[PDB]
Order: sequence, then structure tokens, then C-alpha cells
Amino acid sequence: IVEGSDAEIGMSPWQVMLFRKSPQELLCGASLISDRWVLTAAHCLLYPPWDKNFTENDLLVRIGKHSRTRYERNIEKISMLEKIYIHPRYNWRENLDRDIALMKLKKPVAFSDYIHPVCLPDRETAASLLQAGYKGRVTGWGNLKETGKGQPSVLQVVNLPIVERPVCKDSTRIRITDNMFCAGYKPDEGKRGDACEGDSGGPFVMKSPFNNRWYQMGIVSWGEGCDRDGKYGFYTHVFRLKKWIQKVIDQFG
Amino acid sequence: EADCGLRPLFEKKSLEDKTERELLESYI
Ligand SMILES: CC(C)[C@H]1NC(=O)CCSSCCNC(=O)[C@H](CNC(=O)c2ccc(Cl)s2)NC(=O)c2cccc(c2)CNC1=O
Ligand code: NA
Repeated sequence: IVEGSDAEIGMSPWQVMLFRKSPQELLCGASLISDRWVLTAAHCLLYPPWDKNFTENDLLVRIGKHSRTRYERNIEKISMLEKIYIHPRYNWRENLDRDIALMKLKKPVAFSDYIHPVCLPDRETAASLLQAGYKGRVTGWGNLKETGKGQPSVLQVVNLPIVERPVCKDSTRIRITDNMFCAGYKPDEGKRGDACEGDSGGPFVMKSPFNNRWYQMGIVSWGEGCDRDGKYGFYTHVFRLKKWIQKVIDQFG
Repeated sequence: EADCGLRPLFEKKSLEDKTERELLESYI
């Protein structure tokens, strides 16, 4: 996270850390959406160009964390994965279209003050909240800058405005599709911030003023670097792929 | 399930985090 601040305890209890078993290393962000379902970016588990093909046994999912590094006894919970599901039409060859995967824990996890699911949007929430100028929130333990801040001690948080699709498309030469949106301040806007390496797969969330709940509108997917002027962060549009999410849960739950 | 989206240390205890106003003020 660039130009954010430390998250508050249990400020983001759906935050999940994907952790590689060997080496013992943060892999990506993720979110808890049920007692047995974790949501992430597909590129965190499958990207053949970088020889990335994680299977069930290679990672664990750490829930309820605050510190980036410390094992936090009686606060965090680590679960083992039963099955990965990568969107079948995820496009790693071109533009990370449909950058989304679901992970199903072996056993259900106990909700607590530090562990609690975020909501997925329905039509109306999406239709109400997904609008340029409206701000969502991004969290993760990724890098504090693209290139003496480097890596943070604890969960970082930042609030970024959604951006008009034509400004998103003009900011990059990458083909950007309807399964994606972009977010970030414009060079003019005086404020700055973004996700960065290590924040991929984490949630872009918004708080509904209608019902006071937090909804995950997005998954941190990619940007051209981090917090560059004229560049934006790209997120997988969770709503547009909700059918897939429902489909998989409804079949393997 | 039915509980999603409300934070045990925030909503459920009627507390607000430091930067969540920023969000609400942007909808206006
Ligand atoms: C085509 C496009 C989908 C993308 N492809 C890939 O990244 C393939 C490797 S998978 S790893 C992706 C995550 N890491 C990056 O994107 C990294 C760092 N940025 C981030 O992690 C994010 C910043 C804002 C958000 Cl939101 S995420 N990007 C670059 O290195 C980069 C630096 C310069 C240019 C780019 C990325 C251009 N974008 C890409 O290469
Ligand atoms: Na930017």
C-alpha cells in the first residue's frame, strides 16, 4: 500500500493473507466471504509466465492478522486449503481478464472479533456504489513504495476514488475489459495512494450508507507500477463475476 | 451468511474507524 496508514485492530476482519509454505513468505492478499470460502486474484495462484502454479498443499491462509510478520497467538487462525478454483476463462496470456479465484478451506473457521466475512454486492448495491468519484478502501501488507519506507509492520489501509472507464482506458495501453475497473487520484487531485506488490488478491471494499455494511466491490489485480501519476490501480469487478462465484459455491458447498 | 459486513469491533460495538468518514463524504 502506498501513502496509506496503519490499519486499526479488526478494522478489516475479512482480510486474509496468502502465505507460501516454502519459502515462508507472503504471497498475496485475499478475503473471507463465508466460513469456508476465500476469494483472491487468479494470478496469485496461477501465472505460467513466472512459473507460478501453486496447488492446495503449497500455501496456507492466515485469517485475523494484523502484524505482517509475527505469528499472533489466539488472534490469527491458519487454515489448510481443500480445493482451488480458478475462473476457467481467466486470461493470463493477455491482460489478466477475469483475475479471480476461490479457495475452499479444509474445515470451517471460527468467527471472532478479528475474523468475520465481508459481503458480496447484489445488483442494486453495485448499481448504487460503483460510480466515479465514490471512494472504496484497499488493504494489504504489500510494499510501501514501488522502488525509509519499504515493507510495513502491520496491515496498511488506503481510500481511493473509482475512476471513469475512459480515463482508465486512456491511462494504459493494456486492453481493459468490463470485468475490471480502475481507481486512484488523478495527477491534479493533490492526494495520492495505491496498492503495490504484495497487495494483489486483497479486497477493494465499500461501506453502504443504506445498511452500514461493507461490500467487496473489487480484487486488487494489477497496476503499471504503484502510485504513478497518470496511472491507476486495476481491480477485478466482483459484481460482474458474481455469477461465477455463486456458481462455484453452490456446486462445491 | 446473514452477518456479513459488520465488524465485531466497529459496527457491532457502534464504533467508527479513523478514515471511514472520508468514504461516506465521497457519496455526496
Ligand atoms: C498486462 C497487465 C495485466 C500486467 N500483467 C502482469 O502483471 C502479469 C504479471 S502478474 S502480477 C500483477 C501484480 N503486480 C503488478 O501489477 C506490479 C506492481 N503493482 C501492483 O502490484 C498493483 C498496483 C496497483 C494495483 Cl490495483 S495492483 N506491476 C508492475 O510491476 C508493472 C510495471 C509496469 C507495467 C505493468 C506492470 C503493466 N501491467 C502488466 O504487466
Ligand atoms: Na496514480
